[PDB]
Amino acid sequence: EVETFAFQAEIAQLMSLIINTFYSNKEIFLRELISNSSDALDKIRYESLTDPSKLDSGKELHINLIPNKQDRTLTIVDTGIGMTKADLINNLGTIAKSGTKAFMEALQAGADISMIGQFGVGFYSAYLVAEKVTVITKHNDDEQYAWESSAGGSFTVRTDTGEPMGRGTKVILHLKEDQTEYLEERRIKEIVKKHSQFIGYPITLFVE
Ligand SMILES: COCCOc1cc(C)nc(N)n1
Ligand SMILES: [Mg+2]
Repeated sequence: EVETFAFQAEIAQLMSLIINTFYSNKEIFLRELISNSSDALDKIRYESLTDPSKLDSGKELHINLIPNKQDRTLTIVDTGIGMTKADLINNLGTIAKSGTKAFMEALQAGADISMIGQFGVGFYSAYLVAEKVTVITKHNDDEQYAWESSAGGSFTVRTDTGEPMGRGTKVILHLKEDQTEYLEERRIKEIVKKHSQFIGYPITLFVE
């Protein structure tokens, strides 16, 4: 049912640094996630140029932002390439070890945390605002899986039998008790307009 894994040492250190460094400009977390979805949508666009059946699991390429105050979650959904179980386990398809290294030597030279994305590990910036992150993902070549972590050095992967999603990735942010501003419609608009106004994909902000 549920497998448990240790983060490689550098990733676990990255997540600690993200969770523990005083840094007030937390909103960039949404820029990085959106920008991740956009890269995944780019990849399935690319693959489908030569093989049109790739989009058999879904023609529409979009990004949805779904705030829920009940569950205190914000979900970024896309219909991108998604991840196989192997990639989920390998730091969600990133190069987090050397990315973390570059990022940490960039810090020691006057970078700041908002630059995390230039190093290919922007995903982890989810931990600027989430105490727990769940990733539901489905790639054409594999089953639908759920990855989950509350940091602390370990993460779980399980097969997800919940809502078949067809193809893409859902990032569910269980928000820190004091970062509920990111569930406000107005606040999400302001951030999407400021940081992601030019993203080549329709971004729908769901209402509650
Ligand atoms: C960006 O390409 C990676 C494959 O799928 C992924 C990976 C990550 C970290 N986020 C999303 N949204 N999709
Ligand atoms: Mg839609």
